[PDB]
Amino acid sequence: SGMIRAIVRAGQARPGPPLGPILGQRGVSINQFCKEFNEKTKDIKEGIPLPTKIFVKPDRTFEIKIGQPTVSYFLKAAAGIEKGARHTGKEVAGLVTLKHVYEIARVKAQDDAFALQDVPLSSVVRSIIGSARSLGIRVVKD
Amino acid sequence: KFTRSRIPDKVFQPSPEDHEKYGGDPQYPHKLHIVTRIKSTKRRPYW
Amino acid sequence: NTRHIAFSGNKWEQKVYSSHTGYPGGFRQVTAAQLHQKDPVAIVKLAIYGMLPKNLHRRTMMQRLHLFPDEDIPEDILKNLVEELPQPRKVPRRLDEYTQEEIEAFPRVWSPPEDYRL
Amino acid sequence: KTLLPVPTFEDVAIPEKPKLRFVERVPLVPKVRRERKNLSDIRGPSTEATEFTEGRFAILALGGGYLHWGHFEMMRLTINRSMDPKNMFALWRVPAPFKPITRKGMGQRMGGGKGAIDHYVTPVKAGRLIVEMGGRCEFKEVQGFLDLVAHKLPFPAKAVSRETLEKMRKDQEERERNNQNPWTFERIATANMLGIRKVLSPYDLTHKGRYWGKFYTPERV
Amino acid sequence: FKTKGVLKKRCRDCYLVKRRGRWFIYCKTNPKHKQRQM
Amino acid sequence: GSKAVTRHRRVMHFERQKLMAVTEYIPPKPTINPRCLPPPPTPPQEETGLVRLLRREIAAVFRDNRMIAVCQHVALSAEDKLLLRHQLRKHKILMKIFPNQVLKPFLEESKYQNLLPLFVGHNLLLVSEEPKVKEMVRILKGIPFLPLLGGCIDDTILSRQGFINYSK
RNA sequence: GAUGUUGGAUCAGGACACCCAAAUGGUGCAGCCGCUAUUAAAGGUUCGUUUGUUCAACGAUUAAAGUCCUACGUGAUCUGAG
RNA sequence: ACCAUAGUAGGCCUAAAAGCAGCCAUCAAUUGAGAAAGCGUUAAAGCUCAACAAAUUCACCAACAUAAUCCCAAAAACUAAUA
Ligand SMILES: [Mg+2]
Ligand SMILES: [Mg+2]
Ligand SMILES: [Mg+2]
Ligand SMILES: [Mg+2]
Ligand SMILES: [Mg+2]
Ligand SMILES: [Mg+2]
Ligand SMILES: [Mg+2]
Ligand SMILES: [Mg+2]
Ligand SMILES: [Mg+2]
Ligand SMILES: [Mg+2]
Ligand SMILES: [Zn+2]
Repeated sequence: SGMIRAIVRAGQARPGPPLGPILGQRGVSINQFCKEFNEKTKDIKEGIPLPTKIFVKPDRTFEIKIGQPTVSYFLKAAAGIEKGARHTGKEVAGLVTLKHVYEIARVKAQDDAFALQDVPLSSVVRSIIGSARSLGIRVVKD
Repeated sequence: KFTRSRIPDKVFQPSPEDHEKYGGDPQYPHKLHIVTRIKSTKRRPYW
Repeated sequence: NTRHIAFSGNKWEQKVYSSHTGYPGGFRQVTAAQLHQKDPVAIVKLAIYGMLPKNLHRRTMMQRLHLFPDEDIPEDILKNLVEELPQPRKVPRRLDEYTQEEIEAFPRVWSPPEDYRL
Repeated sequence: KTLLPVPTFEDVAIPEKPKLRFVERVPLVPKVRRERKNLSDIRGPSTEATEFTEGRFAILALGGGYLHWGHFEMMRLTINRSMDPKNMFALWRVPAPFKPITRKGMGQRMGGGKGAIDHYVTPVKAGRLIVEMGGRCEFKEVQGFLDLVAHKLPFPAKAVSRETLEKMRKDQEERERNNQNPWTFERIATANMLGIRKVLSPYDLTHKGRYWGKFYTPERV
Repeated sequence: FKTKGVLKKRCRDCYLVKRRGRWFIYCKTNPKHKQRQM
Repeated sequence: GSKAVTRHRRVMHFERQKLMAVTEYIPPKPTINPRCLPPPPTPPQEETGLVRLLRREIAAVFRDNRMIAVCQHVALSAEDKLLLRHQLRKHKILMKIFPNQVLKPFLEESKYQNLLPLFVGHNLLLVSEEPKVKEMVRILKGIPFLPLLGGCIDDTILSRQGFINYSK
């Protein structure tokens, strides 16, 4: 009956918003998903909140595919900042190297969306670079 | 007001084809006019 | 043959004949179609009546006009007729009237495509 | 299908105070002495404010007319709220109203004097630009919401740009050189033929019969 | 219906038809968009 | 008497109305109308960057593809199409799409003519580099309504039964 | 060298910019009431208390107790409270 | 007509703010799809527009209720007119 995007933190999944308001509307059992989503996600101790796709079926049961963490967060950690710049491109938030984009790209290469795209590491790198440019995070290439 | 008006000179400068049209001779102007009165002097100014 | 009058344009629908009985609320207005339905003679009669000069002689010459809805005329009036007048309007033919000679003789203007269904 | 190069604005500069200014109901130095009403200042073609300055767009007046305060109110609120303040700016091509208009109370017999001052108005001649809108927008936007303010003015009015204006003017003289009938209003009125000058006004020589009273007819050659 | 001076389609689903020598706006999605030119 | 300027539009003295009706604009009248004249002169189009890019890329397309198959483009959900592209990735087989407008007149020049009737419909060009036919047919066997009309292999135009043969 | 002027009485002719009756569109129309819009002038459109009063208030009802014009209809038909 | 996946509910705010309350940015996958022009939702979810692909092309500058005795020549596409 519906498809639910949610970007959810590693060790944190709880029977309340956004999880309650979104999945609970479809009539989905929250606790099952808390314990299961955590079963997979608690095991990421590197502290990286992951966008995750929850398909809900007409009988109100559900399945979930866990994706790699958002690029915004990978750049937040790679540049070591707190939050993105208030004004992007007017103000620079943090710095990353030619290496950082390579890493963040090779990590996110396996996304449900990037899996079906053959395009090489250069293109995924350009993607990470755009997602950086919106965050106010500059690239430095040596 | 109403007035005696005027006619600006350009009116009276004939084009080349007006000779061909009214059958006037371009070289020599003609000596006498035959003037007939077609319309009334009523409803017209005194002058 | 009065009943078979033709009216040019849309006149059948929008020409009105008005009459008044003189009694308050005695004002009638009839559409040419309805008037022609009730009285087959009426239309040509009011046509002619309005075209004579307006003097008294109108009434008299109005008396010498004889109108018949179809072609049925008493032997009396048939027997005393002198002359046949020419039709003012030329009545156009329909499609079925044309001799096959004439239809075959007329050019087929455009070339129709075969794959088009007609 | 087919791509075509998109028109770009590299030279378009957005000035400060981009919105229309507020015009004052009464002049700051109020006229003390009631003036005769010249119909003549609404009459015929316009001289001032015929040409663009900074902007690409304008509202062109296709008749003469009297603009009073309530109109300014409309054009102002409307054109301000309708436009993108980043990409667009507007300008008054018309002064704030300087001409006193007089009334007498109701139930007044004729005579006794001239009445008292009720009003203030700006005279506007046919062929003048009321509002000038510059910006990096295409004429389609401005034309979209300008047509409202035009439609709401006293005189008939149009929404135009430089290209539009020049096109319609070149066409306007094309008609006068394409004219197939030997007789134009100019030729007759100037040659006083058929003593026509008896029915015509003295201003008729200049208007060439295209303007009549307050109204303007664009199709008159 | 409404008798109007100027018809204008209010949504994507208004179709504009000439009947009885008038212009009507008919709309199946919403009836309140019905108009009739005078 | 009415003032020189008024709003009620001001009826004109009759002699002036006649003056008006005489001086109206009369438009130039053609001997023969332009559209009913013969065809206009020729406004020929010219190659853009896109047209040169497509001619050159399509020219390279017949070079690199050893098996060029024409598979009718059929509407599948983004799911089916992406899964399809991933399987084609798994055998390394490629798929490419082109505009019919620029693909058509290129093949109407010299070599590849026999493909012309196949390109009037909706087409999808299956690019096969060092291919095996069995594997290309593997996928078109899974989904029934996604037909293969064949085309060019090593300069020879070949059809469905032919591919059934080259596979075996 | 006079076109006698308010309101009633009597008798009403007409308009439709419908108050009722008659067909219908839309609704923030479930139904009952409604609120709006379109088409329709053959017929209707009350009786009282106070004011000279038309207007207005108020009592009681009706399917409704229309808005107007006709020399603010109508005094060689009537009434003069004004 | 036909059709609609991608990082990514871009940052920032915010109860939430996911194109679509406002500020900033306008980037980068695909061959092709705006960090979005409509509606829509509490926010989502969902409908269409723009992009290919398939074709064919012809246009666009639209209009405006009524009065009081009873409508107000009759009619009319055409035998030739500087009458
Ligand atoms: Mg106006
Ligand atoms: Mg007398
Ligand atoms: Mg009556
Ligand atoms: Mg009515
Ligand atoms: Mg009645
Ligand atoms: Mg009276
Ligand atoms: Mg009386
Ligand atoms: Mg009397
Ligand atoms: Mg979504
Ligand atoms: Mg792109
Ligand atoms: Zn609609």
